[PDB]
This record gives sequence, structure tokens and C-alpha cells, in this order.
Amino acid sequence: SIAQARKLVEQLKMEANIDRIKVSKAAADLMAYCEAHAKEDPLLTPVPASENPFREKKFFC
Amino acid sequence: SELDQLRQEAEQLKNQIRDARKACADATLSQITNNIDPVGRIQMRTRRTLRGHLAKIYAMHWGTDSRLLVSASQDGKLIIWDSYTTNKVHAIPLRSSWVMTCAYAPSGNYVACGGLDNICSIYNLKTREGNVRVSRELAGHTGYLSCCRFLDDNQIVTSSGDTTCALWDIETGQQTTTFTGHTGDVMSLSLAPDTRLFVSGACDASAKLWDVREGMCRQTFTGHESDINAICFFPNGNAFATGSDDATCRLFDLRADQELMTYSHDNIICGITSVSFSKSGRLLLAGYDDFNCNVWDALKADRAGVLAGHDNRVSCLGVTDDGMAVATGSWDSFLKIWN
Amino acid sequence: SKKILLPEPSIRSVMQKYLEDRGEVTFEKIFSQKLGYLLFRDFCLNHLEEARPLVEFYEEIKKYEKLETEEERVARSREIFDSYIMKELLACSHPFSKSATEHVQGHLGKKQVPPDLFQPYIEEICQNLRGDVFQKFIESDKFTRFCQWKNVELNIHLTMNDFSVHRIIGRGGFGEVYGCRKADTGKMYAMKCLDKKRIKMKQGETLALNERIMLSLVSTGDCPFIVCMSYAFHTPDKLSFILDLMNGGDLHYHLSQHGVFSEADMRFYAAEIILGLEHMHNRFVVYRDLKPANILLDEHGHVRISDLGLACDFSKKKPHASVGTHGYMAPEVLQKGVAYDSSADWFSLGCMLFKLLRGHSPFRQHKTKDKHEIDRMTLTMAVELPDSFSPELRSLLEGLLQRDVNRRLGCLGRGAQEVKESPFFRSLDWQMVFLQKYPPPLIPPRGTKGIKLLDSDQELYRNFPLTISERWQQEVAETVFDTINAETDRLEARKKAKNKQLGHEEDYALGKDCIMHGYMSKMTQWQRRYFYLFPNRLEWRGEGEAPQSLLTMEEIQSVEETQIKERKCLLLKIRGGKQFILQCDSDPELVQWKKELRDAYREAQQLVQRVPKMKNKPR
Ligand SMILES: [Mg+2]
Repeated sequence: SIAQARKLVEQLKMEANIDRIKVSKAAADLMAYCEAHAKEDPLLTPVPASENPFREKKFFC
Repeated sequence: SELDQLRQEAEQLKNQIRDARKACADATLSQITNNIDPVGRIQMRTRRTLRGHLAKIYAMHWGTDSRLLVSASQDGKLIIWDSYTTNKVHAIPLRSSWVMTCAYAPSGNYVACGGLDNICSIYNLKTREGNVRVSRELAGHTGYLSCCRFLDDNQIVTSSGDTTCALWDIETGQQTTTFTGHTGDVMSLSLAPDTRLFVSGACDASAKLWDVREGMCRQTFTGHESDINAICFFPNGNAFATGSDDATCRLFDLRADQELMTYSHDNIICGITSVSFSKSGRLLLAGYDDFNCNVWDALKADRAGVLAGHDNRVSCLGVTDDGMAVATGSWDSFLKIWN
Repeated sequence: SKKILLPEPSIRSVMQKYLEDRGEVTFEKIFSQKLGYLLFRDFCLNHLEEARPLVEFYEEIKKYEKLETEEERVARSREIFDSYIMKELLACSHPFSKSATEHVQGHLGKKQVPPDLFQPYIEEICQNLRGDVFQKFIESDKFTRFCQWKNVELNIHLTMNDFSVHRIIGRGGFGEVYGCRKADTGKMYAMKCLDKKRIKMKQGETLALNERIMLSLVSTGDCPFIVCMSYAFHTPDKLSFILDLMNGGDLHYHLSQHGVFSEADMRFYAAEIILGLEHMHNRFVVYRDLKPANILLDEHGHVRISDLGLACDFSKKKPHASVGTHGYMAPEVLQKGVAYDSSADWFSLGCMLFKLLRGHSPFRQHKTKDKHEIDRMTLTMAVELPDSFSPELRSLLEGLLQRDVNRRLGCLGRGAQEVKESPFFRSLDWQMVFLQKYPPPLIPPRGTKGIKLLDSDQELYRNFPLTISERWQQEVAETVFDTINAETDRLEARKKAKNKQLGHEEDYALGKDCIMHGYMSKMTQWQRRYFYLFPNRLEWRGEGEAPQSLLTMEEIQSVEETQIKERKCLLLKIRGGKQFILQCDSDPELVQWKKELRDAYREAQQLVQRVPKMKNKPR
């Protein structure tokens, strides 16, 4: 209890003592990541159906 | 006096946190993403139904080859499937009927599972005698196994209803590190790409970011009004999403240390069971207790599509590493592969 | 199809739990059962080498207990203290205690050779049989075999079809008595039928039900001198007792043919009758109707006491009403408000032995039919014992006919033993009487309905069926047990050999948390399947396949009992509003599946309700 309320305060001190970036910068870095990897994502950028296991691919290992 | 003087300090600290967070909130992700094209209508269809489980499915996890996956079920079994052909690679009947979760090791040599037995149980998939057998029962949790994930063949993280998470050395069978801090049942964990950190979501309605190597909570995320049932890292490891009983998912950025977006809809009243991003991060797929899985534009918050196939809860989902396929597990007893 | 088929070994899954719930899987409860003993000795004599000599010695001590005379026992006394005994005392962990040995040598060394001489060994043999050995027995298939037999026992449902009726042998009150043979075993038996309509017509429903209950209290212990019951059952229109078989007619009819008997002859009838009474009194039953017509004769001329309809349990309450036949009732019986115990029978016996010698009851002068006179003489008149009677006989008859219970032979604290040690019986070895070894004096030779059965009347007989366990086990023991045991051993090895060809499906019940498994049939279209019950679900399969379907404990709103047609079933009410109905192959099996299912769904619904990922939510 008095142990476990000093444990909280010590932990909160850890959480306060980080430093942070603007949400504007954060959002931009995510948006930039998606655009960099848009062509690699088959759910956005479909690949040819003969290379898709679940469409038309016949040969496998 | 001391319980007062510390609880008075607890708020002034909690304030500093709200205020520092507010200091960063100079714009919103939806403002930043406002100018980019929508993804348009994402219409995926069922390309496989996996049959074999005789009851509810609770959990599923793709192998890193994007081909096999494990499923954990109320029928007391794990099933390892070849999603390309529909064949069962293995059917593993368990010692305890009450499994809730299952994991496939990155190597492919091992799977893990457990539940109300309170024991994460490791199965060796390629023995010297060509059989499937238990290589290890990891005891130590005093509550149910809710979720687990391998780092490598000899290390696994577990989340429990005892409110702790833990990292194990499989060979010695001991908790290397315990992650205490949650004040309610932990329900999911997800590992960051580099296995340096991980996040957990609990029934205290918070998510916590842990340092695996050190064994401590670095950041704590709130906003949700109800249990967090599921969690997931965005592919670059700077953010994660959560699924809650409050009918919302949320995006949380590590370095801003706050919520960036909510994904919800007045017409969606029920809770989210599972979550995962597409490979690029652009789509957030979430499974619901209304039998569907919704596909969200993670950057714009729009709803892009729906996977509507199951006849009961979607209870788990995964996207493959090659990003070709989505798997959904359901209380209807079938898995389905979509794309 | 008329013979016994035992259920398959898988019945053990359900029978062990059934027996365990009743604390009947103990060395004491099984060893003391006949079929339990035969199976346990088989295990010990043939499959556990370290227990053989114990059982061998046990069985040698039993032969000794049964030896008739002191000269024989002196022989075996030493004969025994030689062969096995030297193996036993030189075998480690097997020495008998010195306490036990000393005790035995102290008698033996003083030439004292009672039947119980070797008893201290019995106790220690039992001490060493009841631990490891017994636990190994339980693990063994000989216990599987006990469960198989036990299940047959507890599922006996008799009908006239199960008996081959041969001939009439006595028009009685509410119906007739037949001589018959049980088809199962071939055991010879009497069938007593009582017509349900006649019972209703003469208001004779209490008499039949009292006969049922009394036979029940008296039919244990394997009494040679009482007509006992093995089974009780009933058809829509009949009540049936299956009793010991007595072809020889009653003593009243034989007295009629033979005239009066001498002392030597009356003595023999008396001895046997007395032991019969000893049997009842010790089980706290008072017969109340002793007279020659209730004494039957077997084919050799040995006798048994017969109609138990009028007898009475006196363990808790003592009776007081006038009940019996009028020349034969005790003063205390005739007196209206006066209570009584076994006292009644010993006086009855006086009157009956008097009748055998003289032709009439002592309180019935010159063929009188005033039952009020006869009763009065009983209460007031000194019995005029004739001159020709021996002093010994007078002693006995004055004893038995003593109007005061506190003065009467057999009523002074030691019961039958007081009568037995009368000087009339001076010549008899009463062990020999018990073993039926004295020669009988007489060898028998060669020879309306306008009334309705209502719903209410049948409710008086719902708890009428009965099976006296030790009777059935002895019946089976002495007929078909050995040959059906070997015969099903034959089948089991073949079924195992046929499953070997298949590449046996390693039992699906092992390695998991299966609670119980067995056959039941679902739904006419009764589909017999094999079921496995798990803490959170119930699966079933047909043959040659793993289970492809189930019911979860979450769905099961309740497990209740219900009658479909006339066979009984389990009704599960299921979440969506669906019936699921199960039928079991035996009463035992119905009782466990009902219980275990109930327990499993009550536990499962408690657990799930506190797991946030398994429980149902606001939809
Ligand atoms: Mg009286």
C-alpha cells in the first residue's frame, strides 16, 4: 500500500521523464512509411494472379 | 498523511504527463493525411475455408512462410494447416481442453498454446523420431494464458490473467523477466519487429510498452473506456493499434506518447476481438463480435471494406508476412483465408 | 440369446466412477463379495507371483475351518504347520508376527485345535493383501472383469420371459406357486405369483408388501432352514417372488398321511426349525406364524420355514397386535395392548412340536372351533403333558409353553442357544444339524374377475423389484461364471487381434482430460455411438473414426430425466431451444451420465463466466 503508492510515483516519474516529438512529425513519419511501402503491399497493389497462391498459381515448393 | 501526500503527488505527475502530451498535439493525423488519396473500396473474398475444428476457434497465428498457420480451439486441439491446399499438416490434441491461445515460432520448428491450465505449452514439430510431442510445460503464471509469442526457439513472452506478462528461457523453463504493472487481466501482447520492446493490452483499459531486455514499463497508453482485447505493432515499430470492448480501435504513436486516431462508427456497437495491419501499415483489419471483420484506412480513419463470411464471432485474425492473405478465425469453427 | 453377455471392458470407465462414488472400491467390499473374491484370487494365484502363497494359505485355512470333528482338526492342525508355513517364515516381508505365531503355538502346543485356531493368520494375510496387492488388482483387468459383472448385476430387469415355468406346486392365497428354471443360468427355483386383482379384491395389499420386505431382511446369509428370496419382480398383473425350491409338500399334509411322529422324528424337525428361527431373530425378525403347514420339505426330507407374509421387523418398534394362527399364538400376542419380541416364536414352537407328537395344538381340545376358547385356554390353562412323554420332552415343552416371557425358554437372554442346550437335544451336534447331515425321517414320494387395476394401485409397487446381491452372485458362481469368463476372454483377445489388423486407434481417451467415456445412443432413429465427456464438451463417434461431432457444456441449459416409451432417458435442453436425448445401456450408466454431465456443465459455466475471452457479451 505505502510501498505500492511509492512504486506508482516512481513509475510515473519514469513516464514523465521521456521526451517527445510533435504529433505533426509523428503523423508525417507514418504517412511517409505507407507511401514508401505501398507498392510492396499486395492488398493495395495487386500482384499478377498467376503469382497469387489464392487466385491462379499452379506450381509450388 | 503519507497515503495523501503521495496521492497528491500522483496527480501532479499525471498532470505533467497530460500537459506534455497536450504540448505536442499541434495537429491531428487526420489533418496530416487529409490530402492523400483514399484507398477506395477494398473488396476481398473468401479463397479458402478451413474445416476440421469441432467447436469455437479462439486463436490463430501465421507462420513466417505465409503458408502454414496454427489454430487453437474449444475442441481441445491445435491444427496446423497448409493454406495453399487446405490440407492439415498436423492435428495436436492437448492435455487441457481449455486452450485460449497459440503461437507459431519464427523457425517453424515449434508451436505454443495454453489457457485455463495457466501453462504455456511448447510443441516440437520435427522430432528425431518424426513425431509431435510436448518439449516443455512452462509453469509459473498464477492465472490463465491469454497470449504468447516466440522471439526465437528458446524464448517466448506470455500474457496472463494474473495481470502479469513474462519472458521465458524455454530450455530451463524459468521466467527470465516478469513484467508487473497492469492492474487487470492482460489479454494480448505484440512484439516489435526487432523484439527489443513489446506492447500489452489489459482489462484495465490501458496498453503498456515494455523493454524486454530490462523488464519495465516505459510508457502507458489510455483513452479506452473498456477492456483492451487485442493489440498490434505498426510495421516500423513506432506505433501500435488496440481493439476494445468499447467498439473502437485506436492508433497510438510511441514518440508522441499518445493516441493519434480512433476508428469507430455510430452503427458499430459491439467489441473488437483482434487486430492487424496490412504489410505497408495502410490498412488496419479488425475482427468483431458482430461476425464481421472491418478493414480501416489506418491513415484516414475511413472504413474501406468488410469481410463478411462467418456465422459467429470473428475471434482472431492475422495477415501474412508476404501480405498476400488475411486469415480469420471464428466461433463458427471455421477459419477463412481472404484476399 | 437367452444367456448372459457381459458388456465390453470400456464399461469400466463408467462403473469405476459409479462404485467409487459409493465407496465400494475397497478391499473389504470386493473381497467379501463372492464374484469379487473369485476374481481377486484369480489375479493373485495367476498374475501376481508375490501374492499367490498368501491366498493359497488363506484357502488352506478355510478348508480347516469347515472340518467336522476334533480328530480331523488335530490332523490338519499340524499338517498345515509344515508345508507353506516354512516357506512363509523364510520368505522376507512375509514372516507372520510373533504375536500371531505365539498365539497359534499356545493353542497348538497344548493340543487345542478350535476352528478359529489359525485366525490370527487370516487377519495378517488380509493386512498384506489390502495394500499394494489390492491396488494392483484394481489396476488389473481382473477388476475390469469385476466391473463388467457388476454392471450386469445392477441392470437386472426380470419378466416371465426370463424363467421357464414347469409345473404348479401349491395353490395359495392371492395366487399360485410354480417350479421353474432361470434361463440365464439354469438355476432351479420356486416362482410365487400373487394376482394383483385378487390382492385388490381381498384388501390384501399390505400382506404382499410385508412379505416382500421381510424376505428381504431374512434372505442374506444363505440359511438352509428358511424359504428365501433371490429376486422380486412384477408384471402389469402379477407379483413374483423367486424363492428356494421345495418339492416335498408341507408338514401338515405329511402329518396327515404319516400320523403323529415319535420323539426321535419330532427332534429332527425341531432342530432344523430352531436354526431357522435363530436366523430371523438375529436379523431382528419375528416370524409369528409357526405351524406345520408353513414347514416345507425338500426332496430329501429336510425342512424350511415358509410363508413370511406375517413376520415382523422388531429392531426399532416392537409389535403388539394379535397376529398368527389361533392354536399357536403366545399370550403376549393375544393380549391387545401388550408388546412382544421373538418371545412369540418360541411359544409357537411349543404348540407346533406338541401337534407333531399328539395330532392337535395343546390349546385345542376335542376339535373345537371357538377361537375365543382356544385363546382363553392359551391365556389360562396349564398344559396337560401326557405320561408317555419322556422327562426330557416335558422339560422342553414346559420351557417353550411357559406363559410368562420372563420364565420362558429362549426368552431369558441367550435366545436359540438356550433351546439348543435343552436335554431333549442332548444327543445332537448342532454343526451337523446346520450342515443337513442327520437323516430325515420322511422322504416325500412322487407327485372371479370383474375388478379393475387403476393408476393408483400400481404406485404401491414401484419400489417392489429387488435383487439380493449375494444370491445372484452365488447363482452365477455355481453355474456359468467360469464358462462365460473364458468365453468373453476369447472375444476380447479376438477383438484386440482384429483391431491390430486395422492398426489399433490408440484410445482417444488417453493423454487428455477426458472425464468419462462409453456407449450411449442418441436421437425413432436410435444411433448407438461412443461418447467421450470432457470438462468443456461432449463428443461422440461411430466406429473406425475419431469423433466428428459434439456438444459443448456451454449450450446445456439443463440435464433432466424423462421416459421415452417405457425405457428411461436423459433429456438435455440446449441453448437454441433444441432437445438432445440420450439412452443408456444400463441403470448404472444412466445414473453416472446424469451426474457427471450435470457436474461438468455446472463447472464449465462457472469457469467461462469469469474468462472475458470465452464468455458471451452484450450483442
Ligand atoms: Mg400383544
